[PDB]
Amino acid sequence: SSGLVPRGSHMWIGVISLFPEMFKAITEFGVTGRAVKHNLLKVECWNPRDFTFDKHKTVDDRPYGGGPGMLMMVQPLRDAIHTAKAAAGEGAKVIYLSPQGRKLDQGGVTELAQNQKLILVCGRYEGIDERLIQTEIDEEWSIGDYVLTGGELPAMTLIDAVARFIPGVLGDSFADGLLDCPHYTRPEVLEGLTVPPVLMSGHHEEIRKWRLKQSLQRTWLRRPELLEGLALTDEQRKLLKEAQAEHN
Amino acid sequence: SSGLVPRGSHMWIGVISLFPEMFKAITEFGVTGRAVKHNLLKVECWNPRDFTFDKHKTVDDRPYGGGPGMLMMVQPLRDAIHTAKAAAGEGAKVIYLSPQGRKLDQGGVTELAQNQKLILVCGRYEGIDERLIQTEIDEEWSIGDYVLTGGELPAMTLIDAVARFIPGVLGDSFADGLLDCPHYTRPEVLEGLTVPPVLMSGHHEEIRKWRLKQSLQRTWLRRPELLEGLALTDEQRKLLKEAQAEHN
Ligand SMILES: NCc1cccc(CNc2ccc(C(N)=O)cn2)c1
Ligand SMILES: NCc1cccc(CNc2ccc(C(N)=O)cn2)c1
Repeated sequence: SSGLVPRGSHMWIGVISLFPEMFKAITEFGVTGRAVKHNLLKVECWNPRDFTFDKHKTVDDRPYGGGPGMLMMVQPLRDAIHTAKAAAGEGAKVIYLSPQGRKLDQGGVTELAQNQKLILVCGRYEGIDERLIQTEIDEEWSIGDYVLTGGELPAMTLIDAVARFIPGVLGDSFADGLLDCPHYTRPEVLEGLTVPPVLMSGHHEEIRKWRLKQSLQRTWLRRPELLEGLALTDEQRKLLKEAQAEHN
Repeated sequence: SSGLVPRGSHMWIGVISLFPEMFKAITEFGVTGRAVKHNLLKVECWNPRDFTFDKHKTVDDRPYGGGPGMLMMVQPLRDAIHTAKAAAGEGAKVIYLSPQGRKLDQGGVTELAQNQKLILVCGRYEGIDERLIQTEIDEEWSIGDYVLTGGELPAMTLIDAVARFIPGVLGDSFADGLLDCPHYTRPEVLEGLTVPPVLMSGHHEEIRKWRLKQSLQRTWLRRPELLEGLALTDEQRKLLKEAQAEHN
């Protein structure tokens, strides 16, 4: 690898997936695509299909005890995982994306971002054999309490979220553990709705305090449990009380 | 549209995105790709870039009051939204994916799945002008408490999650509001780990009760707040108590 872009904190992400082409959505486009071109982020995919030996390249298998659904076939998946681990060498944490995993939040994203090397295992069908968790997986993580057709979209969501914390990928993420304040661009009037005059004022301290107050107000109204997680500053306590008094 | 596959509950999803090619990850592959080919799911994209008039096809704009980041330019985004709404005709709910949105969970996925027509607006940069929420957006939803480079991955996560509830897309999603039980496929022994003998027993009622007990045990150990959301059946109360007594 060569180039001029500072990449001390670069991340390597190994991916195990039956649909590696899905990952073009992050490696070919936008901020993540730029990260890849600039060697800040590398996404390398192994497909269990390439580790099959039967004529029809079988990658699913029947669950012991029956059921409607299939599981990922153990041998092709295990061989793909082992190949990824050999490529990564020492220090790679292996993650399985599952609804039974630890719930991802921004704090967890920043913990994951400390790893220089990750391997992300993408389950299809009803998922993977329990014993592969014990033998191959370091951590299970969920992107949220819902079921998807595969772990690819969860894996891409985690890649994108961690990529933002790689220095140089971006040009403020839930600033203060709070929801975003309202923001505005041109025009000054839209369908009779005006930009709050403080944002046109050029008064940097007044704008900062208005934005903080609005963030505290929105977080209180939409997600009050997020405020319970915080030890508010004196300034935040006062702006929230002002917002709550104005609301009432 | 023509074909033989039953599609009474088919869904149309309009998408507003600066990177419509990202959506190939769902429309070209796997279960979602099959849904699209069989006319169960249609994903139609409008790109704000196509609604620009300046020589350089500008789609970002500066925030009033300053800041580090840009917002989506209003005119191209609004025109794209209006074109999607005209294509959808009556009854289309407009969704903006944002961290300040309602938190998606499987119950919310099933509520969203009742809509025959959705429009999903994908924010890039720091997001979109507050007044477009009031004028264009019916509902805001978040896929989870983390920030991504754009609303594309959130949008694709919601499409995939709702697609599973379209009759015919699949061949059991958090069965019972509980985490998955352990499951197993070949071989019978893996790195000295055996398949629980009950799953080889062929006793359908014994297997059902073991799986339910294991689901209740895993949910209790990993996500005990999920049990507080439930009114357990008599059988579930007894299997949980058995699992908790065995654990202690
Ligand atoms: N039986 C459901 C199941 C169990 C493991 C893996 C998958 C694949 N699909 C996924 C994976 C993760 C997530 C998530 N919420 O992170 C959602 N869907 C499915
Ligand atoms: N300033 C952060 C911001 C606000 C709105 C929209 C985006 C775009 N990226 C997103 C959108 C949704 C989600 C989510 N959690 O659903 C995450 N990232 C960003």
